[PDB]
Amino acid sequence: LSLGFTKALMDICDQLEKNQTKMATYLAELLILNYGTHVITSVDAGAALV
Amino acid sequence: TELALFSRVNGKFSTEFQRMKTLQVKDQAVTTRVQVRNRIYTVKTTPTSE
Repeated sequence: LSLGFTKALMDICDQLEKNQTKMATYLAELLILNYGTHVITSVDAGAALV
Repeated sequence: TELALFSRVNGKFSTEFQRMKTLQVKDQAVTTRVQVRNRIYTVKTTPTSE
């Protein structure tokens, strides 16, 4: 995992550890906004024309 | 018209009318629309920025 993704996950873990589920969910939604829903494991480099 | 009386009194009367008319109408309407749109990159801020 990248540095930033790990850092965001650690922040969510710490917020959960502080027994504060309110900003935990906010931080998780921020994670979703910044990194989206899925992670791309395979692409196809190429080109197309119509 | 030709009128001869008594084989002595001659008369002729030739009348000609001639009309010529010409009309020409020529319309041209040329419309041209070119529309190019290039999108090269999509630049985004890193989620870990300050």
